[PDB]
Amino acid sequence: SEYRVDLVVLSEQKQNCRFGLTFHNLSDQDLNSWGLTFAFDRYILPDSVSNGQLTQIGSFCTLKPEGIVLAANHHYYCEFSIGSNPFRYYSDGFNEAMIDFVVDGQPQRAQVDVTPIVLASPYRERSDIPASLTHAQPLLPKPNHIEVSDHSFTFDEQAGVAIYTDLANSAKAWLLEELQRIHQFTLSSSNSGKIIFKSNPTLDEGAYKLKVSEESIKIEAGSSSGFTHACATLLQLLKRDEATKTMEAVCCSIIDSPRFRYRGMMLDCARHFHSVEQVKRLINLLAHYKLNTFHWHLTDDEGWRVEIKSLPQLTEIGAWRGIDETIEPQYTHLSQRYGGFYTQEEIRDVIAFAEQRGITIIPEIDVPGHCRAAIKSLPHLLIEAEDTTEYRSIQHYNDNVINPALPGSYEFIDKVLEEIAALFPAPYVHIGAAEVPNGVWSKSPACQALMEQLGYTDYKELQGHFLRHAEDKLRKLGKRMLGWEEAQHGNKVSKDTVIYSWLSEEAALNCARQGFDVVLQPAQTTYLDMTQDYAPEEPGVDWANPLPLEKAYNYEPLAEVPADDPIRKRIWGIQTALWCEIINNPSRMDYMIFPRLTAMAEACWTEKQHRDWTDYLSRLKGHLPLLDLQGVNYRKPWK
Repeated sequence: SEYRVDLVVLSEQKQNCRFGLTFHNLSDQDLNSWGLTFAFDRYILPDSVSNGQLTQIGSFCTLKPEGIVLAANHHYYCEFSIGSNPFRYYSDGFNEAMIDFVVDGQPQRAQVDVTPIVLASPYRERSDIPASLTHAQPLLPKPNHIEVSDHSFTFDEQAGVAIYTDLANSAKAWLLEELQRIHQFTLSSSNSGKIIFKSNPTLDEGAYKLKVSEESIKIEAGSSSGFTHACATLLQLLKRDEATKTMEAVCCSIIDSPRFRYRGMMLDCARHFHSVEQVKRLINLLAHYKLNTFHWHLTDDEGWRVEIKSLPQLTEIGAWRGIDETIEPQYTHLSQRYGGFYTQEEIRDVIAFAEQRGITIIPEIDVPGHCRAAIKSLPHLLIEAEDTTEYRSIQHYNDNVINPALPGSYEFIDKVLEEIAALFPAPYVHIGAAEVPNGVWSKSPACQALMEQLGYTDYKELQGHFLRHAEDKLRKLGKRMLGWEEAQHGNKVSKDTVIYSWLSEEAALNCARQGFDVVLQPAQTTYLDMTQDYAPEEPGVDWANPLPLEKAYNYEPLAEVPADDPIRKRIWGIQTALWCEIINNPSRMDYMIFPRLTAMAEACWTEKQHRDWTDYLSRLKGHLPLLDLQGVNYRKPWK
């Protein structure tokens, strides 16, 4: 509280915002050779800074004042501008701030209090959730066919679990595990049990049958995944009485199968590191809503989270950022050394944990862009001293793109991919393949040489060169390559590369028609980092737009496509993603993920005909006490 910085919006016009920064020395003694540092997500226009010199590396901004001295009880004021529509949220302000100064002959540092930004144009409107009845069967996702009867089945801890297929072993263990964890309710193996797992080979992958009778529960499935799905439904269907030590399930016949094969969630671990325990906790939660894929975003500009034993610098340098680290801090934790990584022993532990819930893990290694952390960890391999090329990434980096003319770039990727491929049993690896900043490599001697050797005229074609290498390496390693939206354009990758389409549904279907299998993860409606309401106090970002629960539920993928259309074979399925630029703890993560995850699950699992916003809300209301028992800090829809 000695130091405070106030940010105020001064003017908002077409694609321009001007700000007033006022720094207050509230200490009793002067500041000499002082400098201000803060975290800001927007590109500050350098020609707009009015009283100082501002440097910006990603989110990390340092403002050097004009004068060497600011007196005690005095204020320093500086203006800047950005290219932006009006700020709507307080999170659009500075996340954190600090100062550096010299007391006598020694350098010092102090945290600065960041006042919430004074917004000019917050939203007046608010998303409204209607009052809702509690549905008796609070099932998310809603099964594609369920029929109910008046009678119900009551059973105690000695009902016994009978299993007549080795296919149901995994799912059975998980059911018993969760019943213990959540409800403290212990079930045991019994050849003569009332709860029965039975094989039915006529049922397709993921499909199951759940019949509850007055004195038994019978589960039927053709696959291990089907049995898990049935167990997820069962966990939601059960009601426990506290006065007794019993469980109840309404009599019903459930016949159910997944609408899409791929049903995914992606967690950004590069921007902020989340613990193994947090990842495990989330993975288990994903299985409750019958998702089958966890996409682990392990690498980006702001962190490298996966141990590569042959290149230990990637974790030793690249898993940490800070003032005293090589990599500058980003977003939060400006004052300390921030970071973390997953060891390969831990990663194997998470893989096996995921496997027990039917979750496949897909790893992502980002090239050629989004590679700042790698580059700073391996300057000897990855930097070209001679290259003077001036570029800027969409995330305000000028030094974060891999060089396809350096042999060390190929050494690095080959070693990383070898160790990732060996470590991750899923036959897939995601490579990023985001479009590089325009102009990149254009003044690189090594690239200019490679361009003449290759016979290319445009430096953008070097992305394909590097990416075709990565695809072939992965092929020899037994893996199919996955990439983001922009990989499809130019000739960069084969038609074997699975494209994760974020742009739009029509662009995705356009990609399918070119021969690529595609995953649907549109930014307009699947990005859980988006704010959940128009209130300025809501945490999140809104660059795509706000994503209130209703907009999330309205997402009906392939609604206009006919059922007999052959393009449906190109559609692997759907993913929802949590980017973590401003999400650095479990509590916030839960708040942003839930409840919208349940709407995303229903989009991947349930057919549009059984989808209904009113019905969904009743089922969600009935589901909330189960999330309460688990201590999930979801955003309360009824306030």
